[PDB]
Amino acid sequence: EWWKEAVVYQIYPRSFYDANGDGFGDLQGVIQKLDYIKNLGADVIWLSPVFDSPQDDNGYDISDYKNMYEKFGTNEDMFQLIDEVHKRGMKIVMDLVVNHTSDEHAWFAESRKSKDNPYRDYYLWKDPKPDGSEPNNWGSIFSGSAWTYDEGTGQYYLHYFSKKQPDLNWENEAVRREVYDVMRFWMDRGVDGWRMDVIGSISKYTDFPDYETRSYIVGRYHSNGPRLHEFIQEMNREVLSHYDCMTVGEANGSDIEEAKKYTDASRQELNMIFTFEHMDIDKEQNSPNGKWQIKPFDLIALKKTMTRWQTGLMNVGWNTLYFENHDQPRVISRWGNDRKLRKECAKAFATVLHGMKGTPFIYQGEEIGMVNSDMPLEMYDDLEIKNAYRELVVENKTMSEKEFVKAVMIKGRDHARTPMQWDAGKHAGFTAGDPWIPVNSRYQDINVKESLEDQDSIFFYYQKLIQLRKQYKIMIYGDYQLLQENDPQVFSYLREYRGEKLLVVVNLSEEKALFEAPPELIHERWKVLISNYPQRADLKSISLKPYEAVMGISI
Ligand SMILES: O=C[C@H](O)[C@@H](O)[C@H](O)[C@H](O)CO
Repeated sequence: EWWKEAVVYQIYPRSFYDANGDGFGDLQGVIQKLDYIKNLGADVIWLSPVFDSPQDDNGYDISDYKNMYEKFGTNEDMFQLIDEVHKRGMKIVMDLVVNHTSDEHAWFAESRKSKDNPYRDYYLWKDPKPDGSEPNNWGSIFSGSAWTYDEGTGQYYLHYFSKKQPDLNWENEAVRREVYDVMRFWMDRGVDGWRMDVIGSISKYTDFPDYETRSYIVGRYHSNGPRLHEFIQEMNREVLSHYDCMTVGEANGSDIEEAKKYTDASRQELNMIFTFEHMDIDKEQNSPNGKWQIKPFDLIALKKTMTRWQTGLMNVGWNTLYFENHDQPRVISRWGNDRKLRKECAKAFATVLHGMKGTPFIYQGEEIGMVNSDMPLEMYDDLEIKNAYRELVVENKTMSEKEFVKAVMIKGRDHARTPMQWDAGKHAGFTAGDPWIPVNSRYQDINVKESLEDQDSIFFYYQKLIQLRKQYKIMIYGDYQLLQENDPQVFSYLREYRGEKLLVVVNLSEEKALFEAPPELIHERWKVLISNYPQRADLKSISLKPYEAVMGISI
């Protein structure tokens, strides 16, 4: 159960470090930066997908599960990355993307040829409706229909995501055996675990029922299918149980109840899952514009959501802790202050997250306070944006252009994909060539070199938070309790374990705030473990400065 005590660093390798000088982040670049990650303190790295792919969705549309995409390097580089990680006492978690493949996968190239092709059923084909339209009104997460017509066989194929990401048919035993062969291949060669991409979708309602009704709908059939957990349970039986490993599911559509199904140790499925519920706090529940129909940051909602998850898996299953990844913007730009108070705010949000129960995940650049980009709309790369622009702005007109741009500047996935900022030199030292996407214009004041020089840096604050987690077992095994829950500025909570208490008090606003400990904690004595300002250790009453974070342990 080393995975309970781990801190995971997520690398998006095409934007981490270009060792070879082609403007593209590569595996040798990752190897060169292992020392830096270890120095931060993470003991597990999860690497976004580096398998062969036409890059329609930047790695998540795989055309070969057993070879690297050329621009990352070869398999000899990957096996070397694996050995270099293990050498440093670290673990490596690869991204398992098996809800769908690339339409350029060998399997799909055969499958599309005819109905009588051996691979036809590796994927999900349906006849049109009598009037020629799609088998149902299901939409793609990336806009338009979830169904694409093949003139050659007169049938549609299913894709929850891009037209170039046909969904696999998990009902087919051949397809599952194929996936397990892929997992076995890599785990035999030292991969310590998997992050499972949209694992919540692998089971379909095989009757493909319409939604009630404007034109295409994404909803409850797109996840949590009737055989989801059956399949995962088989995966565990056939594979995960043969190795000392770690598993984290990207559980799209997951609520607390579903989380227990995934994570309850007794069910022998997965160790932990990512949820979206705390990420969904700043969108309207059901608008045709989805994630792009944005709501202001609501602290109460954040507290309510995260707390439900802390208490829900408090004594059963296990939580993941994250605010950033390659699918999310920079949390400080999204929900806080990324200018004058950038460091305080980054530290605030870190403290809130790291003081909780579960496994923390640090997204590359989170640890130095990277921010959202001011790049123009035409400079974004993500297919999700271009597709949404076309649907929401051009065709349906459910968002003005100005409104669509505001939304992308807050929530566009590309805010997480501009290259990692290493120093203040050309392309922030990411590359000696021309980067695949431009570096954020603020890199000169926000980078690793300046961070490692400044003792007041966000980097050292993260380093210290990781150190404290290894030193104080209460941070890993304590329970959780929300305090002052109605406070519109302060997020405070308590952890308790074996007679010891850990009090976390974080002001997530730009104004002064007042924390007053509940009556029953008034006569506790505290040792301050960390704070983003200079700090008596007298915590019965704290006048909190803008974005001030305090973590204290009872003595
Ligand atoms: O909007 C977020 C994305 O839909 C993401 O969660 C998918 O996992 C990705 O495209 C890989 O398939």
